[PDB]
Amino acid sequence: EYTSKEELKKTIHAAYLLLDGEFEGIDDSQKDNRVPEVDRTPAEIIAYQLGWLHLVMGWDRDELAGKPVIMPAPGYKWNQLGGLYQSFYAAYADLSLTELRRLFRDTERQWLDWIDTLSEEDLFTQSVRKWTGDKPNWPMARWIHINSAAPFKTFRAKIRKWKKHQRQA
Repeated sequence: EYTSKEELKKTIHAAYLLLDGEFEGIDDSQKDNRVPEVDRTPAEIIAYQLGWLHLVMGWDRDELAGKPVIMPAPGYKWNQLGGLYQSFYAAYADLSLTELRRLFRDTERQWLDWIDTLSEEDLFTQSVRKWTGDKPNWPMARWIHINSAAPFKTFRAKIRKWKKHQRQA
């Protein structure tokens, strides 16, 4: 849980910067290189974030604009996450690693900008939005956490492990 919008933004941005910082020294040519120890490539690691950040911002933007929201995505049910992730990877597969990092930087800024428009009540009380559902402990802030602060930390571990196994067992 978070104490405030301020702490939420701080935590997200710190984790973003540590994640992106790991990509320094990874060559564009290495973006699709897979090692058995890590389930994702460097390209997939960023494309995964792009996919979820845009999806979640989309839910909120669409709901407020009067576009009914289908979650998680129009052609993917919650039981089809595997396919959803592949659609993320496919959508960004053409971008260089450098281009991916620039898109991720702009997208994380969009994310913080969107959060800045939310009141503390919007963030931390349930049933303000329809898309967050009505379950206790799942207000906007939780959905935001599990799609930014949390995966930015998890996927930082992933890219660090990928880098390790470029050099050693």
